[PDB]
Amino acid sequence: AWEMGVSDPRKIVFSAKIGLALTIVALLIFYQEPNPDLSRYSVWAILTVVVVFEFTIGATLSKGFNRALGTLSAGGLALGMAELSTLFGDWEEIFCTLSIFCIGFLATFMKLYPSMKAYEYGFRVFLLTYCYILISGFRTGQFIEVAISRFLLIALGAGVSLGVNMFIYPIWAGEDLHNLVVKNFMNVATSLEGCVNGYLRCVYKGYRSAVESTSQEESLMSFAIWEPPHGPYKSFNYPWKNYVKLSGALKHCAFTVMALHGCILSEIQAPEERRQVFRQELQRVGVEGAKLLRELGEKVKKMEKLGPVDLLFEVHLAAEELQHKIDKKSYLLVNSECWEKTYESASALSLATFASLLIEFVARLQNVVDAFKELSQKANFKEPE
Amino acid sequence: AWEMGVSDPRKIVFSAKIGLALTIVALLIFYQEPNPDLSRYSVWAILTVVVVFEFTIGATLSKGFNRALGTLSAGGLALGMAELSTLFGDWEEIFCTLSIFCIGFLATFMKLYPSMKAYEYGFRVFLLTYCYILISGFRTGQFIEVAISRFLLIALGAGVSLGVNMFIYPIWAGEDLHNLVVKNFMNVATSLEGCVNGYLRCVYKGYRSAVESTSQEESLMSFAIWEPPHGPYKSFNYPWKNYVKLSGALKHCAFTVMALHGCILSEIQAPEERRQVFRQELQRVGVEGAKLLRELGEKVKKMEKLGPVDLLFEVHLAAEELQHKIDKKSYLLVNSECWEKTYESASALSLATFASLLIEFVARLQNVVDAFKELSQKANFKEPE
Ligand SMILES: CCCCCCCCCCCCCCCCCCC(=O)O[C@H](COC(=O)CCCCCCCCCCCCCCCCC)COP(=O)(O)O[C@H]1[C@H](O)[C@@H](O)[C@@H](OP(=O)(O)O)[C@@H](O)[C@H]1O
Ligand SMILES: CCCCCCCCCCCCCCCC(=O)O
Ligand SMILES: CCCCCCCCCCCCCCCC(=O)O
Repeated sequence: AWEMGVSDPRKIVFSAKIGLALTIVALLIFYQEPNPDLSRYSVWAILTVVVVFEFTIGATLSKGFNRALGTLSAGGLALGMAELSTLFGDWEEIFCTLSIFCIGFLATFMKLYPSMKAYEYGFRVFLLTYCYILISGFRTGQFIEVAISRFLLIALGAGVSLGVNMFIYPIWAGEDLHNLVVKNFMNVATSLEGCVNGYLRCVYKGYRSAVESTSQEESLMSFAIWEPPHGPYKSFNYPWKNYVKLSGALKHCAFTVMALHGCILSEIQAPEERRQVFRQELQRVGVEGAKLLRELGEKVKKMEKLGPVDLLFEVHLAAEELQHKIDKKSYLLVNSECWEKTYESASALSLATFASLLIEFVARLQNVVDAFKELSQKANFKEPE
Repeated sequence: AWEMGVSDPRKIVFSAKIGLALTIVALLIFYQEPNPDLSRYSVWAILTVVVVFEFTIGATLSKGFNRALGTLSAGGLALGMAELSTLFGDWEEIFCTLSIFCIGFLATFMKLYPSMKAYEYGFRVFLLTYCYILISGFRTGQFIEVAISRFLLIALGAGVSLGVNMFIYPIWAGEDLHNLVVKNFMNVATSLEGCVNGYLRCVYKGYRSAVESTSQEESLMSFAIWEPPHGPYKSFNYPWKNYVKLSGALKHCAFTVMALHGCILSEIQAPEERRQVFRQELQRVGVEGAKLLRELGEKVKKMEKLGPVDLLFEVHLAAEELQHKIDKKSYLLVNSECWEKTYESASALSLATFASLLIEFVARLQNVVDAFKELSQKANFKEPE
């Protein structure tokens, strides 16, 4: 509560902004000219305020657009059907209930398509609007004024919500994707160091977050294309997709770290005295990889180009040293007596797996640098000092 | 559309059930005994059906409970504050709009906790009810008479929805958990066979679904605790948690299959002619593993206990034969000339990784059998024919 608000003060301004918009609309309702008609449906502007206030600008715009589409299409259909029903003078309510059944069937079937799972909020407003408009206009006609009057209040509430959200300490979604990339870049290096240290002893959140955030970064990329230029991101079509390409290149590397972590939890393990022979070569690779990943993260954070010096020299040298060391002592991994128990042989063979997975990670490192170079070319990154 | 319906005929009955409930409510609203007030709020009963109709019984029962909690607490608070406001006679609107501000702030702050992410639908009902009751009773008193009528309409709509859902071809969430476990059991075996065949060539959906459905198996289990006894599951407290334990035991095995699939996409790979030496031993393990997993899935499906014979004899024998074969021809994995380039050495060493991962999978198989035995003990499974 108090602790969570203290740690993140972004969540205490949003609640106050929502309260401020609600207070504004409440005052505008309470202090108004005594017009008898609207006081029976003036409660709609505050429900619109409650329903259309979202955390980010891009989400607000995109979901308001979808809700408006649904409302307007449902209203058009309801008006058309109500106009048509008059022909069947003897059976008007029968026709209305038969239209309600069919529309409810169709609207419920079309929302169960798996590819429309993220738009379930826009299929509810369609059915609500159709049913409300059809049932509320049956008596005494009055179909076309039970729509304009209740749509103008919705417009007013949406305008108030948009103004308050957009003109007072706004939160953007592109700066959230920009920060998420940097966080993943640091988590992966922490995980790698932890795994190597744990194996060499006499880790999970990092690669888990680096391998389980594809949908978060895609929702964030779908919210960031609605927002206008601001701050450092001065351009009409900012390439938000190259960030996702870099994230995928990094996740491909994180898979190997996940396999290395799985190596520790294995039922079959190698003796300690055999592990201790390769300590320094195994540790140097992890040190160099962590340094490279942190350097790439810092360069991404400040929007800077790569320098002239090669970044993969040291880790490649360490990997070649590791290969030479493995070649020199390969007689500890296999047994030559049987050349032409089983648990001991499996334990002896289980160390080559760890070494080969480390070498595979080092080999995979280069796609990330290629993707970073492409992204820094697409967006105008500053020349390094 | 039509293809989706023909593939899955369960989605054509849900859509007709919703339509039928809507039609019933519409008929009751269109053929009602003339009433002065009730006729102006009849529409409140046809939107409840839209809002509370869910795919499964338990979800409908868990979410209606929470929605009722939110609505009742909001109504109580609104009535209390309306009674309280009378003391400040000079400034009534100011007090009302200040309590609106405070309630909006607190309700927005309490829903941003990370542990209340799945209950966002109940924090909206609270604010909507509070604001509606406060704003609708300001003129002409009438605070305790605008609640009972609309809550009777809400109750009627919810009752119609519940009756239609529970008395016409219901869908249960425990038969969905029970089906999901069997599906994972078959997907994993298909993935394993595909991976082995692909590596020996001269796989993704299986382990992907077996490793990414933990939340589905927890949501279905939280829905299935509300449902009364029915069909084969005759008991007051059915052990739905042993299914989750078995699923986790299977996921621990699926991790190594994912690693084996990853070994195929590596940058460093071994020559084909050297792989071909171990073909039969590599294929026998996959065949036996697939057969065992399919046997376990079939026995889970029919709710039957394991027989007296040991199910892990053949796979253990195949693993031992593979280990002997590797021990006999170990000189193709290392190079002894250097005993005291790197690309070819890494390629040669990359095959021991595959063999060791296969042996680790065989080693991990036994916890799944332990979990199955425990589950078949906890629930009364039929003795084998
Ligand atoms: C012949 C014709 C030819 C064509 C010509 C053109 C003619 C077309 C004319 C078009 C005019 C049509 C306008 C018709 C007005 C009728 C609207 C009725 C309606 O919209 O229906 C009810 C109504 O309710 C009420 O009281 C009012 C509540 C307000 C609704 C606002 C919804 C959003 C509107 C669209 C988007 C706006 C923004 C657009 C951008 C604009 C920028 C300026 C909906 O309710 P709701 O959305 O608030 O839903 C609740 C639910 O009620 C809870 O219970 C919760 O439940 P839970 O999920 O459990 O938390 C949640 O679900 C929660 O969403
Ligand atoms: C806009 C006015 C109509 C609103 C209709 C949707 C209201 C959603 C609230 C659901 C409350 C469900 C309470 C269950 C009642 C019960 O049977 O005990
Ligand atoms: C937008 C409309 C939301 C639905 C709110 C309709 C009112 C239903 C809830 C009123 C229940 C009030 C009961 C309070 C009795 C008490 O606990 O003292």
